[PDB]
Amino acid sequence: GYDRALSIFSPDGHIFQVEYALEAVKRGTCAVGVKGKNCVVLGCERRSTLKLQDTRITPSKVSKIDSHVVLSFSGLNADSRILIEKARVEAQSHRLTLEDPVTVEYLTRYVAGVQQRYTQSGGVRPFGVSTLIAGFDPRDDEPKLYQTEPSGIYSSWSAQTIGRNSKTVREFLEKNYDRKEPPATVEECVKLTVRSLLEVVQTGAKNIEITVVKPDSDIVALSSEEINQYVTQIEQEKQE
Amino acid sequence: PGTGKTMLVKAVANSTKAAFIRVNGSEFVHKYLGEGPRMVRDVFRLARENAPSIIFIDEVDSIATKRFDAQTGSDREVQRILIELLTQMDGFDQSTNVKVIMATNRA
Amino acid sequence: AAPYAAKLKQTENDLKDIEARIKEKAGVKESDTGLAPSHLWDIMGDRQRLGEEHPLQVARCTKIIKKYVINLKQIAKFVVGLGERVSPTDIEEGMRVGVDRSKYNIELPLPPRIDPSVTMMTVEEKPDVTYSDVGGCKDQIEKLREVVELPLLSPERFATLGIDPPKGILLYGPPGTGKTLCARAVANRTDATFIRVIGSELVQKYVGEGARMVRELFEMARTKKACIIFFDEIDAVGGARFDDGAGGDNEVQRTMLELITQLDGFDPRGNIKVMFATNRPNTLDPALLRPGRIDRKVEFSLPDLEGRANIFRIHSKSMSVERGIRWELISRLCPNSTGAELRSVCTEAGMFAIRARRKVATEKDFLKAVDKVISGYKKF
Amino acid sequence: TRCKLKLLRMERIKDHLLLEEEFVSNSEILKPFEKKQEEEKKQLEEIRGNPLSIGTLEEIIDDDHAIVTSPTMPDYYVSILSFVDKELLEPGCSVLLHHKTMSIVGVLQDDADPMVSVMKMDKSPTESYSDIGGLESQIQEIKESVELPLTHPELYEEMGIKPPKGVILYGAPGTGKTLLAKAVANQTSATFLRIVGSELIQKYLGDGPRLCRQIFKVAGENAPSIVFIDEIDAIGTKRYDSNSGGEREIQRTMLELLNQLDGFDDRGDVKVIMATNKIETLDPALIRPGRIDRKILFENPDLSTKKKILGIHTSKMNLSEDVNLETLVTTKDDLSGADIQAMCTEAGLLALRERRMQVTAEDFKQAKERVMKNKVEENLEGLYL
Amino acid sequence: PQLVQMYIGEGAKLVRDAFALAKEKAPTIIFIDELDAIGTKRFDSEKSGDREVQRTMLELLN
Amino acid sequence: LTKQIKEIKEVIELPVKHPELFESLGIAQPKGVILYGPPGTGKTLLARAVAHHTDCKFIRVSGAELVQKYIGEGSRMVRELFVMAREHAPSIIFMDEIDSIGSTRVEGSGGGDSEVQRTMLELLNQLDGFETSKNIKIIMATNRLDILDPALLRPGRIDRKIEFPPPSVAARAEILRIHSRKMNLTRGINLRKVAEKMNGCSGADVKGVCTEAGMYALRERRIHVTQEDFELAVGKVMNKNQETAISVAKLFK
Amino acid sequence: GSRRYDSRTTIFSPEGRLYQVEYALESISHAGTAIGIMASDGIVLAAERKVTSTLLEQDTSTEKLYKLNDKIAVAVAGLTADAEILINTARIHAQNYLKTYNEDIPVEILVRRLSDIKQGYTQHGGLRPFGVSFIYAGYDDRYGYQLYTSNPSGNYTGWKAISVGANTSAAQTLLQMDYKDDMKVDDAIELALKTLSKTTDSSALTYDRLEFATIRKGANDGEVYQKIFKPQEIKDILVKTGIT
Amino acid sequence: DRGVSTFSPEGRLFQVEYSLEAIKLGSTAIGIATKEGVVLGVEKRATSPLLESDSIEKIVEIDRHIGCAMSGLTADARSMIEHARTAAVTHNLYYDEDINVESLTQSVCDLALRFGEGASGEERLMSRPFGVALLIAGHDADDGYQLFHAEPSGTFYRYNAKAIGSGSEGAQAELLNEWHSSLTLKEAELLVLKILKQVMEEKLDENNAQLSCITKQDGFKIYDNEKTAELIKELKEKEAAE
Ligand SMILES: Nc1ncnc2c1ncn2[C@@H]1O[C@H](COP(=O)(O)OP(=O)(O)OP(=O)(O)O)[C@@H](O)[C@H]1O
Ligand SMILES: Nc1ncnc2c1ncn2[C@@H]1O[C@H](COP(=O)(O)OP(=O)(O)OP(=O)(O)O)[C@@H](O)[C@H]1O
Ligand SMILES: Nc1ncnc2c1ncn2[C@@H]1O[C@H](COP(=O)(O)OP(=O)(O)OP(=O)(O)O)[C@@H](O)[C@H]1O
Ligand SMILES: Nc1ncnc2c1ncn2[C@@H]1O[C@H](COP(=O)(O)OP(=O)(O)O)[C@@H](O)[C@H]1O
Ligand SMILES: [Mg+2]
Ligand SMILES: [Mg+2]
Ligand SMILES: [Mg+2]
Ligand SMILES: [Mg+2]
Repeated sequence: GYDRALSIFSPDGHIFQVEYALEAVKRGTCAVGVKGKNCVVLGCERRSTLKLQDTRITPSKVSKIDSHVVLSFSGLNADSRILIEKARVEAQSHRLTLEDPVTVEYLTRYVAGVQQRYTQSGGVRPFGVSTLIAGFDPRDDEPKLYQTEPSGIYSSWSAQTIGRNSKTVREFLEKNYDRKEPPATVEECVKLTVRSLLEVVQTGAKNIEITVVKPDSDIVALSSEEINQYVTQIEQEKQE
Repeated sequence: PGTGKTMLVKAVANSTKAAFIRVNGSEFVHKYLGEGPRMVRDVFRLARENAPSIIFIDEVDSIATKRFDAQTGSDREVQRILIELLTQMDGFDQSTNVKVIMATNRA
Repeated sequence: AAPYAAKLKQTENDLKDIEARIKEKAGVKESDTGLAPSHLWDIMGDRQRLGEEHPLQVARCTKIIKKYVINLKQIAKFVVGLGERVSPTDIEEGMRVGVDRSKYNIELPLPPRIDPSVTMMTVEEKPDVTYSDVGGCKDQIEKLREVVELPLLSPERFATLGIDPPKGILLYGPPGTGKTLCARAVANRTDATFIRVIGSELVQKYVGEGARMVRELFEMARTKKACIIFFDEIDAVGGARFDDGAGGDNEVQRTMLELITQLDGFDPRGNIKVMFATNRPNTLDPALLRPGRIDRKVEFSLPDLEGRANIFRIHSKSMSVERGIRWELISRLCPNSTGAELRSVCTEAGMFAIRARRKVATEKDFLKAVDKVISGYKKF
Repeated sequence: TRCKLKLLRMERIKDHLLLEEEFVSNSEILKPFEKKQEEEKKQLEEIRGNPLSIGTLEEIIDDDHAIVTSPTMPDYYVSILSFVDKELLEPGCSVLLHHKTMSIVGVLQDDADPMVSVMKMDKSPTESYSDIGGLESQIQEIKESVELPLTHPELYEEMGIKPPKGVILYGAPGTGKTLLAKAVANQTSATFLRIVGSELIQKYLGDGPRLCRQIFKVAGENAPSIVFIDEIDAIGTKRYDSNSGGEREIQRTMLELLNQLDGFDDRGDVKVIMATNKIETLDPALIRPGRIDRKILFENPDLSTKKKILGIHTSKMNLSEDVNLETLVTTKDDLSGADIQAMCTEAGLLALRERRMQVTAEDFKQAKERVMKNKVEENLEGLYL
Repeated sequence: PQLVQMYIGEGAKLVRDAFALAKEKAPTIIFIDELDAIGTKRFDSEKSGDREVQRTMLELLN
Repeated sequence: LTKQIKEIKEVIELPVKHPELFESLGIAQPKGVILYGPPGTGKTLLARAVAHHTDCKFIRVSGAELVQKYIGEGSRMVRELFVMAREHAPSIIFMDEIDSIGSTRVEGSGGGDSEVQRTMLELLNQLDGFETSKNIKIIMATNRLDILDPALLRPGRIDRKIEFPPPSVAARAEILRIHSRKMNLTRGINLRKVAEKMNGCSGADVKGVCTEAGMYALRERRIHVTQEDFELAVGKVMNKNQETAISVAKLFK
Repeated sequence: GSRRYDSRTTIFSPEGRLYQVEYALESISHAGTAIGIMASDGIVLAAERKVTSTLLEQDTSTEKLYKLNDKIAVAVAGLTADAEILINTARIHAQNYLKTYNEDIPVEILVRRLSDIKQGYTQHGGLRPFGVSFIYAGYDDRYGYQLYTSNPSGNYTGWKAISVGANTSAAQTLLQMDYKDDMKVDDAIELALKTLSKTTDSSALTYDRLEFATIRKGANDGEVYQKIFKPQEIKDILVKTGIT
Repeated sequence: DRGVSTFSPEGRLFQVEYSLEAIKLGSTAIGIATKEGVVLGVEKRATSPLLESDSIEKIVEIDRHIGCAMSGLTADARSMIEHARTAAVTHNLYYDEDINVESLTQSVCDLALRFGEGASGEERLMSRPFGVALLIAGHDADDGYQLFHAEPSGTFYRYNAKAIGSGSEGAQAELLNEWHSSLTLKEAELLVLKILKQVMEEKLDENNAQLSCITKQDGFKIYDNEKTAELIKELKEKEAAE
């Protein structure tokens, strides 16, 4: 149909290539962000069911853009490699010219700008990745959560999920989290993200990856034994 | 053609003293858009009646193709002739009629 | 376990024998229609049965030669004569005749052709629909009034302008536009007869039998005064040629041709309006579309926002609705689409309310029905 | 189990009792032959020499003559003599004519054709409701359109809404679509007509359109009804090509049914069940809602659905209580309900090769490997890139 | 093809009469119209009575 | 291969002979069966062989529906095919449609073959009785699973699938042995050698070896074979199979 | 669905899964088998040759194996034509990096950059994806011996052992079954030869049908020594493993 | 194609027709101009309570004396917004003069009044056809408060009140007569809320609607969610009396 054109504006008002991007986000891993008062917890699936895989050199889904800016993603791994690279360069650009450390909010916009640009320029596909960019603003200790979409726009939610079986996760996020009050403690906040991920992973120590990002360049990924500890405690409740 | 394939069978036709059934690919391909499957069955039956018989099919280069198009209605009969020929040949072993003889440009 | 297996085995035999026993029940009792006093009729009937004047073999005059040359339907020709006394002036080319089995003489002239009777079953008289409850405020609704009503009500103005009276309108629109609905409404209001012809039904063919029916029906119309002949679905048969195909066909060219020539050139008409229902003009042979057959064509235009609030209201009246319900808001959210799509939305809103166990449909119900229909059409 | 036994006991004393009653009751000595019967009888033999060559009544002229066409190309201007009222006869009726001299000796026909009998398949639905392991949510969409006006007319009447016309079943085979069709049929106990759409594809001249008309007549006569036009798409969007004589037929049949589905107005008392694989990637020929109303897409079975289906099957098996049910369904991706049905059948077959009469604890974990591998090959889903 | 009434049996013959009539009572200009239904340039050209109308067309001109 | 014989035995013979035993001991009844594997294995033969001993009426039913003209078109009388087979229990309908034909229509959904076939498949459960007992097995045969008519590909009612490999050297020894016994026995009993040394590719291949070895005795005007003849016969048959099949390729990779 | 759209990279399939990428898989698999086994004491690269003619000199062609630099070697499977652009760029890029930092290229870097051109051709430019898969065998001191694979799509995944091109599944079922976790370098050669003889038409696995190299950390004084074995040393070791 | 090289048989251009639909489906935005300020209201169309509504904004300060709300396509709108900001800033640098609203409407529309890939005595930077309208409100000294309806289609039209988006046909019908020039800034705010209340199915609160004004005095001033909320309360109150 109109899938062969981008320039052609379409009376449907909807260019099919754009629709098809969404199909692509769905297929990918589930990646979730839930934020406290002092933390972003990012719980994400990393598949590891692959036989004869040396896990050490296989890239973790989470990639440090900046020293305090992180990215998780759902959608095609190849296409996603371009966003990570543009975004890294721009990170260091920011410091080189403003001196100021990376404004996260600029960065959210910069990234979306690329998925937008390519919607207008024929002969350049719109990317079929949606991302989570999360960070902490210069001179600030309030957590910051953003999602980008392949529609070439951006938005902030109090907590959000993307990728396979996101429908299932969204019910959890409505009932156990609230915009009004995020779980004040870091600890509360991490335990709920583990329970959400369990709904679609259905038991895995390394299939669940938790990276907690705190203010002031504090990045630490939870220990496999500690992750295992969240699971067992939760699993006792399930039969009660 | 010019390698006298047909010519060989003209030779054998005299000497057999016995039936010779000389048919062409034209007969098999559609004549009512449905005639073709029936037409396969009749040559094999007719051979049994007047056995010994030499079954000779001159053209089959166009009846036998790897692929087909079922969107044309007329083509569907081409497809069906090919498949029934494979089936009948297995039920035609251990007969007085010689097992199907055919002539082609290529193998 | 095992002694209760054999309880199943017994059960099955029984059920089968009862079903055969139905035939025995029906019995041998024979009785036929003709109650109260039409079995006393049968007593008269007996002597007249033995009597002879029935049947008469039916044939058809093909030429009167001052005796008559009759042609029977088995196809066999005879020269015959008058029976008791059959006036010359009664027997005409095409007139049926009653002739005796084997003494072959005319008794009664019989009205021409048996084919009108067959086709008069299809014909339906002046359907009635009220123009006010006709949904939309469509422009189309108005141009129908010009074609049909105004030449019948006041033929004077048309003469004075020295235009030809409009007589042909071609209706086409997506399905659910209301082509059938508006034609029935203007049949009623103008107070003119109506002839239902359905062209999809034509199948009686002997190379040009379909052409006989069509000439007779159109001619029936001329005889009639203030009438409409509505040929329905002429998308195929008297619509598209099937010549295009490999082996092809032309029984449809016979039917098509006949209609074109009745329309084209001199030929009297008794205020015959020609209505043509095609789903698409594309399917319609271009021969018909281009002018000198049907005078006017209107492309149906899907109802305006004012017309879409208007159809919804018609439905909402039939419904039990909430007070202060925003008809206009529901309509705006809804696509610009047929009166049909809108009929469906009111149907599903009703049902979700019933399921939810409510007798009065909320605004909220119609927000749900809308979401349902958009998705449907799209996905396909 | 037990519930079924309780019923057997009653059913076998009902039949017995009836059968015995029947002798007397039908007659065997009762032999009505009193004045009213005797009249009918005497007359009927006299008037009717046989065989009797049927006609079709084309028109009446009021003078107790009619014009009929016999099967012979010559038609016959006949007397009406005896029996059937003049009023009762309306044009288009099929009629009995007497062979010596053609006269209207009655009617007993009503345009009886064998085609109507063939179609007529009210006969015992194999499904009762909720024998099926399907989900409450899918069946309670079909039920809402079809059942709910017949059982509770109060709500529809009060709202004032019209009763819906038709549904479309489409899936996904192995969602038990035709099972669903005969679940619905049982509950309504409506005259359940069935016709398959390929009988309306023929080279024979004009026969398709004739068949289409029959269907509307049949349903109306035997109303309330459900008309299963099964593989509606055979006539419609689905093909049989036009370089096979199809440049005549297929057009005429498609149009004809289309025209009668809208009609002068929707009947609103003939329910339809329209089967088709899906009309998502096929062309749509089922012409907009309001004549087909609610359209039903059956979900591909998720993990909770197949639990319910699975419970039926495990009942007969012995040594599947130790086997953990939950883990067999989870491990497999979400797939057809047909694939769980396939698995049960393979499972038993496989136990026999091991030599165990019914499944072993081991046999069930093994069963899953053979069925999953076969089915994933048959139907391959896009690989994540 | 319009003067073909019902069957192409009784009508193929009707047409042979129509040709005969039309030539006779000259001078005349016979206006024969649309030729498309009897044209049939195809190989599936009918050998039925449709051939007869068509042939008598060649005869008139010759 | 007898691998194969046990696998097919379970599936057809037991539910036909006694549905009542099968049903109870297992659960459900098996459906249609699809035989896949290369041409020239002798899949057809298997289908004939089961029908022989069971006493199923092997009705060979041509893929065509226009070869049937007797009571009308066999497309329109789909229903007559069902009704009559049911009466004619036990039966094997060998519905030969290889599905190599219609390369376009695999991925399509159009075509006359697709139309007729899908209604046919639906008819078996709407009329009923083949559901109750599968005394009439609808044996399909095809080269692969991936070339099927689109109606049969998707779920429906096909379930059992039997895979046939081209022979192994063990299986090859068996086929070769028994034809040689009937004919003239290989002297020095090096029919075992011939199978050990090489694999053919089909049991069709193997019957070709049988014919040729025997033709070599005919040229001498002898009526008995020896090992010397099989060693010539094998090299000729088998090598010819390779030179006709390789020519299609140019020089890619 | 019906109308398969794929003219350009930018134009999406309805499915959303670009058909040009799909066709790329077919192509990779067209070529014969190549196999990389990473061992704790070397990497072993062993493959059956594409070529098969004896007229054509199989011996001098190590079509599969080219070295890009002193530590890094790649095994190639797919489209020969397309492939030739990428092998050449990769060598120059490696030497560009050595210019800049005067250190050998890290294995991980070298793959990620090449993968990114492969994406580049779908992201922009009608230009077909260059449908080729390499198995990279490299060493760096960041992670030791490293093995990678690259998808035509333009993404990479590490592996303990992998197979590419034809009959990937069969070779894969065998490798995992008899896998020895530690893996000795001697062992890897034996294990590789066993897998190739079963997937290779000649079951005697002739030398002239074999390409072989071993990269060894088990080379004196703890260092990385790449050695391309010629057809004459393949033959000597064939008789050592006993398949012949 | 159906580009702009193709001239419609109609006398139109196909892309131009295609642009209108995107505005029709767009967000509902209302502006009513007085001679005491212009008040613009929008629906922020809140959809979930996990969505942060405050963050999201469809009323954006473009320049000191000008703000814009957007209706059409969300994608196009990025580019459109960046164009506008730039256009204003260039003139301020270049002549250091406050611009008219009129001058701004034109300049934004300058990129708009060309479509295609072909250019013949001009540059191209476009690669499509854009389909996004704005309400461009402001103040200039010369003609006071002005409201424009900037179109991606024909020449810009000045308006005294305008409503666009999906609530448009109703909203606009109400406006023709409810508009007057005698309104106060306080009368006018409540009138904007009133129309908004009717055409939005869900009930009116400050978490899904936001009000803003341009009065020269306070510049482009975004209303406090407290300031918005009270007037909603006031709205319900007068309707009870009424
Ligand atoms: N003006 C209207 N008001 C209300 N509903 C309407 C209107 N017009 C048509 N419909 C609805 O659309 C459906 C069909 O209307 P109608 O029978 O006149 O169709 P049509 O366009 O003539 O179609 P076909 O192509 O099937 O011949 C009905 O559900 C009817 O209520
Ligand atoms: N195992 C066998 N024993 C005896 N003869 C055999 C054997 N296998 C094949 N043949 C011979 O090969 C002939 C042809 O094989 P057949 O047509 O039965 O093959 P199939 O594998 O079922 O193929 P298709 O692809 O045609 O359906 C048989 O008629 C028979 O003479
Ligand atoms: N909603 C459903 N209703 C009924 N059975 C279902 C449902 N979903 C899944 N099934 C399962 O699928 C099994 C087989 O369905 P079956 O294959 O007869 O169905 P169909 O969709 O009518 O297709 P076809 O005629 O093409 O085989 C059922 O016995 C049942 O286990
Ligand atoms: N043995 C031969 N002696 C003479 N000419 C021959 C010989 N064999 C074949 N030809 C020539 O080959 C040509 C084709 O012979 P024909 O039987 O018609 O068959 P085809 O073209 O099908 O092979 C003739 O022109 C004939 O002269
Ligand atoms: Mg020749
Ligand atoms: Mg209509
Ligand atoms: Mg079914
Ligand atoms: Mg076979």
